Amino acid sequence: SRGSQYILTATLSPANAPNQNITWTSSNPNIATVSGTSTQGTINALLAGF
Amino acid sequence: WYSPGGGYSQRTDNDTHTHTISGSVSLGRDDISRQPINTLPPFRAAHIWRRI
Amino acid sequence: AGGTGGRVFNTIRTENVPLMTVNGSSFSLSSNTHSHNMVFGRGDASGHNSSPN
Repeated sequence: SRGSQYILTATLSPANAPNQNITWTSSNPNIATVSGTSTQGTINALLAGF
Repeated sequence: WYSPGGGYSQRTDNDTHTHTISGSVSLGRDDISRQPINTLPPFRAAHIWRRI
Repeated sequence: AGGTGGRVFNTIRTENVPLMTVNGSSFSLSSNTHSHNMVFGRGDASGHNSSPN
């Protein structure tokens, strides 16, 4: 929704990986953006889009 | 309130607050989430320890 | 070779940068509209747009 950003996560197939990290990307970054490796935090900016 | 002066009556039921009221709040955050331990880049790294 | 060595890259050292992602947590606090007391008197002069008390 506008402003609100449902926090997501990226669980890997295994429990843990050696030096595992996530280079989170967000297509259409104006609509929303994500950060971190496990958590996403898709904070939205625009009021409409995918 | 619009500060309207009554023709005959007086609006004595409306007043402007001066200071905030402190109240007791409920519980909040419990604790922090998981954190990483050790360095993955250094795992399985070869170390030289042979003496002279 | 050398007679003395050290462990820096591969050793049990300390110090690190804590990084992680956590879902948003919201704390609910209720502020009662009452219990704020009263100030001043009957108008007189009263502030416009003031909450009625």
